[PDB]
Amino acid sequence: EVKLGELPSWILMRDFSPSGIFGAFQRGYYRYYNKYINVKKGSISGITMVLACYVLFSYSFSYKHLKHERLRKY
Amino acid sequence: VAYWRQAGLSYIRYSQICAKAVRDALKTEFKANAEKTSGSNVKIV
Amino acid sequence: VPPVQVSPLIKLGRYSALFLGVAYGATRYNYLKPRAEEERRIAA
Amino acid sequence: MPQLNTTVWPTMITPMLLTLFLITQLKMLNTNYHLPPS
Amino acid sequence: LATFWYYAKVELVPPTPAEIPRAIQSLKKIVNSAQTGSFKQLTVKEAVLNGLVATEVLMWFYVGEIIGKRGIIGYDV
Amino acid sequence: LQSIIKNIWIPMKPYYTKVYQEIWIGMGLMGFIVYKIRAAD
Amino acid sequence: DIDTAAKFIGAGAATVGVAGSGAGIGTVFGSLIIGYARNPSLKQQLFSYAILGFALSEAMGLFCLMVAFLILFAM
Amino acid sequence: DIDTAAKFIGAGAATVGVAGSGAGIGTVFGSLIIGYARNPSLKQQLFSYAILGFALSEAMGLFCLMVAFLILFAM
Amino acid sequence: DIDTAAKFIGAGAATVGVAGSGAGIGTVFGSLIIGYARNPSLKQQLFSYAILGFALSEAMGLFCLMVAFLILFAM
Amino acid sequence: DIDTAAKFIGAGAATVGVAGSGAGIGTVFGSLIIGYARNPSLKQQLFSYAILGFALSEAMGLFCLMVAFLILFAM
Amino acid sequence: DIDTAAKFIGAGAATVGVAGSGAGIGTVFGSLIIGYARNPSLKQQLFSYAILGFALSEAMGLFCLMVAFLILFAM
Amino acid sequence: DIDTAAKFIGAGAATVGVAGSGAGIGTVFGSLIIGYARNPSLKQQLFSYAILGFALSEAMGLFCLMVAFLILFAM
Amino acid sequence: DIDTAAKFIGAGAATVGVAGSGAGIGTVFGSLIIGYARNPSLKQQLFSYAILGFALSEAMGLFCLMVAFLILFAM
Amino acid sequence: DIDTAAKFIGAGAATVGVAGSGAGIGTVFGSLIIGYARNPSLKQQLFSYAILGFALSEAMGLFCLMVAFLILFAM
Amino acid sequence: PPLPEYGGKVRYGLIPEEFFQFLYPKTGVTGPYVLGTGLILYALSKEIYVISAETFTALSVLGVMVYGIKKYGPFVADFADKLNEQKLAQLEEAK
Amino acid sequence: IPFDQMTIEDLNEAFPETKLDKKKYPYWPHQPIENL
Amino acid sequence: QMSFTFASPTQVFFNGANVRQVDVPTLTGAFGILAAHVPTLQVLRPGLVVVHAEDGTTSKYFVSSGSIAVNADSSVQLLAEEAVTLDMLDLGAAKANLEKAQAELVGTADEATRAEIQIRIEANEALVKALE
Amino acid sequence: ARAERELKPARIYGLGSLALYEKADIKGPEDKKKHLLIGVSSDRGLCGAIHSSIAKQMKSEVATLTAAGKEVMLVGIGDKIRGILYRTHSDQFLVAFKEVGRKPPTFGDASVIALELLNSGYEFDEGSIIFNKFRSVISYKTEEKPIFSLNTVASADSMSIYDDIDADVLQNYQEYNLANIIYYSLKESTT
Amino acid sequence: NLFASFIAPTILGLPAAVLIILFPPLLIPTSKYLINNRLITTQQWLIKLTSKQMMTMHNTKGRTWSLMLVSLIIFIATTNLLGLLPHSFTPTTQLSMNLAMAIPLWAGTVIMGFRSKIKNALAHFLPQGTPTPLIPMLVIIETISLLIQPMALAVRLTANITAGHLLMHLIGSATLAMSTINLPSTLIIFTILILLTILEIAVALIQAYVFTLLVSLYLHDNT
Repeated sequence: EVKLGELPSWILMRDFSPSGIFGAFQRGYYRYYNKYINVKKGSISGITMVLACYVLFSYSFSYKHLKHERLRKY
Repeated sequence: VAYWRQAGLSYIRYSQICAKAVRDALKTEFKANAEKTSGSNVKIV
Repeated sequence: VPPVQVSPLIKLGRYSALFLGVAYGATRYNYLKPRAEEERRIAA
Repeated sequence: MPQLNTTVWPTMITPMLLTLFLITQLKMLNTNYHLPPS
Repeated sequence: LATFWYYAKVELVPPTPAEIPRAIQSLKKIVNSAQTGSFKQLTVKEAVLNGLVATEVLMWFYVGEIIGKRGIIGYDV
Repeated sequence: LQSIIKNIWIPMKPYYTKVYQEIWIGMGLMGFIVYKIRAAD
Repeated sequence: DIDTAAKFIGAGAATVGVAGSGAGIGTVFGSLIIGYARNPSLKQQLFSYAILGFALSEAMGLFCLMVAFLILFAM
Repeated sequence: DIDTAAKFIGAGAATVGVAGSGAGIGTVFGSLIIGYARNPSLKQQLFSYAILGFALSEAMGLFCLMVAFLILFAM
Repeated sequence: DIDTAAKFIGAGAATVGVAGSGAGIGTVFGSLIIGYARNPSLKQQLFSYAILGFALSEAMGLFCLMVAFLILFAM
Repeated sequence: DIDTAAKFIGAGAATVGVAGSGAGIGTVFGSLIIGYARNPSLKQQLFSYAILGFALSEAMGLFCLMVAFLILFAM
Repeated sequence: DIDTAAKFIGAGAATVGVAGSGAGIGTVFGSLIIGYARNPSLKQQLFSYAILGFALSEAMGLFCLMVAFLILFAM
Repeated sequence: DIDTAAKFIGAGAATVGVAGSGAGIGTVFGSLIIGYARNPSLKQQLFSYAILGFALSEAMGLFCLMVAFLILFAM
Repeated sequence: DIDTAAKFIGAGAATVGVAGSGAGIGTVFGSLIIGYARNPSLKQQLFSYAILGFALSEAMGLFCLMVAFLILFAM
Repeated sequence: DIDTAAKFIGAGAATVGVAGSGAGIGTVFGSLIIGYARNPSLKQQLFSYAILGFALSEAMGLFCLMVAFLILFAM
Repeated sequence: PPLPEYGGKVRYGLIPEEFFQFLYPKTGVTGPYVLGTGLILYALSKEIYVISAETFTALSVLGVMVYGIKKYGPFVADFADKLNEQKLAQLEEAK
Repeated sequence: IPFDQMTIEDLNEAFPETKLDKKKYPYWPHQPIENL
Repeated sequence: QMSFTFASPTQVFFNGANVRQVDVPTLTGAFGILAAHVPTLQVLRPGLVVVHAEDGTTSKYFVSSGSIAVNADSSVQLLAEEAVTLDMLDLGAAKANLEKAQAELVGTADEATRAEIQIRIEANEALVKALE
Repeated sequence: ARAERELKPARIYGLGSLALYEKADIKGPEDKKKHLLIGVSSDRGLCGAIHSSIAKQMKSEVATLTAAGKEVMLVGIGDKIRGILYRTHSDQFLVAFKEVGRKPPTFGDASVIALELLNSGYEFDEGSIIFNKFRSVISYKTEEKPIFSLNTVASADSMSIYDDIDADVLQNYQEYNLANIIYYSLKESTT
Repeated sequence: NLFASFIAPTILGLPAAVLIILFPPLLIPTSKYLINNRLITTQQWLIKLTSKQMMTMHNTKGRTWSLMLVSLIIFIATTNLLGLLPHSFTPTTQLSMNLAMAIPLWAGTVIMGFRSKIKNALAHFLPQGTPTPLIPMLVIIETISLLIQPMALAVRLTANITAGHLLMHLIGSATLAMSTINLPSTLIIFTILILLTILEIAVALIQAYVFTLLVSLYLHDNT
């Protein structure tokens, strides 16, 4: 996996198909789920992190409205 | 449902503790005859 | 957990960037204040 | 009232019908309660 | 409380005049990889690590900018 | 057409074909109402 | 401009109608107090009913507020 | 120019009348709480009455709201 | 015109008289719940009374409504 | 003119005052239900009181209507 | 021109306040029904109180009517 | 001559607020009837409490009435 | 000049809202009468609660009055 | 001119809405008195329920000041 | 396959230990912390994070969330664990 | 196999009494709600 | 019309007597019974029973517990386990026993024992309030 | 002599306790199953046909009930009745009571019997109490009094006229009436 | 300006509302295991409690909707709870989604009451012991009540969630505006905001439950 690969041909060798990107997202979901949620004696952090990311997403599309309420001008 | 019924008691126990309290507050001129007239003697077998 | 001494290059970069930022902030503050007050007055 | 703008109404109807009638129900069908053992 | 200063007195302190040579050492090292183009032999792990360190020193520059304008949220004027 | 009809439609078939029929009529009515609402706008 | 003026006036009038939900919620929770004092072993179910009552009575008041906004913003 | 203004004011005034339904729903469900605390064996039938009462009380409020809309949108 | 405008406003005002009928229906059906929890063997008679009470309270409310209409359409 | 406009508005306002009649009728007949469920032997006399109560509360509402028909048609 | 119109509007708004005496009379006579169904030996004194209560609640309503007849005629 | 018109309409609005004191006095004396029917040997203290409650409710009503009179005469 | 006129009208509309405090004080003291008739040994603590009720309900009414005055004199 | 006037009128009309909160607080604390006279052992639970009911009534009141301020300021 | 007994060692419920250990060698212990503070200050200093009503609604919901977690986390964890232990005990009784 | 490595299908094999009656109850939850 | 039978297991206070009002401390509140009062049946709590005779006179007793039954024929039956005329009780003993019961309440930690202590506390409180 | 002097207020008390069921006309369930039969006697003999009368009535009604399918549980107040009925009726037996006859019966005795009849876990549907009703110095007759349950007095249509009633007040009333009927039986059987 | 939080969100021009509406089910993981993690354990306990709460009152024909109604209350509640997070777009504030939830379900209940049940369906519009001279009016009332039921459902949910969010945003605006003014008043306004946040959590759950319960009662009156 990447974090070891150091070639730009890796970027094009991957499977950028509908099923390929579907499998990528599914593998990411299962990596997160196995690391943080799917354990005995699990933590609420495995949830809150998700929520955090959610809020980040929620702030991304809200920035167009919020930038009209900046308190400075530059 | 009173507090003692939630605790599992009955009205026969409520009266016993309330009649005993009323007897305890009697001036001793009546107390002996009262607690002798109303005292229990039956034993459970 | 024992600390880790930061490489001198990162430390020098940290402090050089901090000082350059102090200079930049002062400079742009003194640059913007006149124009800012100018259009503040011109708006009224 | 942005809730009155009917231009973005299908964008609000179509995923819900997939979420309420397909995905949530497919996740509830996989939530099974077996019978107690003797 | 006090553990923060116990860690800061080792790495969150200004560079002593004795290690300013060592610093420039690494600096040339970096531009040396920019001299030839050998930086491609850096796997994306340490590449990401160096990018994080550079973002950190840029945040240092910006904190210097906010202490150089006497106001946190933008320019008060 | 595999997995989708195997892991999506076979489980939901008893409900989509027999239980939600009146729900399907109601969804038709709702779509009609929504069309007439977006028409007068 | 008389239309914006009457929009303000009608918004205030429409807002008047939340007194009913205030009073009805007072009634619901006072009756919760009473029915719980008379049978504290049903504390769960009684409370459930209270919730339901609240959620319905409050609803009516919000309808008023709805009209208020429809008058104030959506004309 | 002024008739639309009066339509706004009249719609607000007409929707004031939902306070009665708010209060009536409060009364209905508070009395459901009390009557169920007094005789929890009739929980079904009692609840049924509540629904009926609610469905009638709320009805009156909707009347007002309808009139409000009949002043705001129809004329 | 100014007469039609005030006809709108007066109809909207007269429509507020339905809050009373709403609250009265709420009271009648809450009291039906309570009286049935007390004496469930009179369920018929009580319910008769209930409808009668309803039939009267709503009556007053509908009066207001027709008054509103008689301001809006008749004169 | 402005006077006929205000006559419409004042008639509607005066008609608002039937809400109290509606609520009072509801209270009277709900309490009749409860008192008949509690002591079904007094029914007749209870009904008597109910009538009286009804006949009084409605009377107040009538005065409101009177003022309405005093503003809209009389003076 | 406008002062008489506002006199009409204020007279209507003033006679609105009879709803309180209507509801209060309803409550007084409903409570008479209930308290008589409980202990009918006190039927005289109970009724006495009712009258008193009535005469007081209606009193408030009369005040409203008075200020109505103050706005409409005395000014 | 718009201040005079507004004083009329605002005094009518102000005196609307007596309905609350009317309904509150009705409630106080109805509860007096009920509490006397239950415990007819506390008649004097129950009547003392009724006098206190009626005094406070009528105090609120008279606050409304005196605000009305202040607007109407004292500006 | 219309500003002072609407200030009068809005102060009247605002002081309408003391009816709620009037009705609430009526309810509080009626329930005090009832609960004292049932359990006259809690005469002290009951009264305390009544005071608290009369302290809160009336507060709301007072709020309205201040709002009314805030419209009439300040802003 | 007329817009600020209507803003004042609408602010008053919107603050009318907390009369229901006052009445609901009265009902909650009266029922607290009653329920405590019934079962004086649940004083803590009854007071907790009363605090919750008071909070919800005042939330319904806040929903009216929301509109009272969306009219006076952020038109 | 059985389940592991612990998750991924998250700090503050937002950042895992992996980040701190990955940033430790080059910038020590307070490296990640000063990086986070500098990012926050650059965000709310160049109006990347605009302060508005949502700032205080966010503070309110975050305080309520943290309080609810710290107050009902041990209880919810013990509840789930005792549910699983009751199920395991019933199953081994049936065995 | 210990019950912490066990699937609901493995339990329906080991204890056939625990299998849900998908014919007497064709729809979720495949049992009486009071049984739940 | 009201025929009142007030009795203890060992003593009869009224037997078919014609009184006009009787105040009783039911577990669901106090109430006064007159003729034609609605039929009811209740159990008593410690408190004062005030019987009002047709002569305008009142007889005060202190019942401990028992039952009250008002019937459809205006016949009232009051049966007390321990009914005592007020001249047989003293205030000091009631107060001392109330103090002792309060102390053992602040000591006891079990649920039913604390229930019994609370029953004794409320009985002695009624005794104190009745004496004065 | 003393027993007959104490029997007058005790009779007024115990007969006023039963006036409700005679004015409301409670009729008892002919359908329910579980039954509780109480027999009042003393611990002393040489009494004639007192205990034998109680035993004959008890076993007669036990036969009549068990032939109808009812499961009957026996209570014996006094050692004599338990002794007489133990050998042939032990499978049907719940509790017995000692120390009856030496000292005159008190209401504390009835209260204790009522507690150990309530703290038994035996939720009976209906009961009877069999005692020796006193007529004169010469004659007595063995009488039976019914004992109703909460569900019998709650489900009665004639009880709908009794206001301010829920299951809790009826429970307390039925417990106190159990104590009262036991006291009345003890005061009638001692004479 | 003020209703900016109820406008259909877009990120780089795409309808992010689709992702926001599809996200809630992602938080309910399922497993075939007999004994599994804490999240699935707590969620299965909650789903079982909810099923027993909503479904016990129904007969065999209404209980066939156990999968539907439960899926309703699980879908709304989370959608409401996820709406309390900062800057989030709440789709239950939209009259669109709420109408599309209310009209199909209510229409399905009334149509399954008019397909079978038709005798009793038409009888339901009249209460049992209704006196004779009043039979007409009680049919005009019940009919329009039945016809407004779905709009009442949708508008109740929409208005309640939108009004809660508006009040929270306005109290946040008050806190921000009065931060540069009296600090004690600022902290009491923030305490009001915290109480309102707790109330809004409760209201999210309550509104989910009440929507589902009203749909359940409409289904019960037609089975």
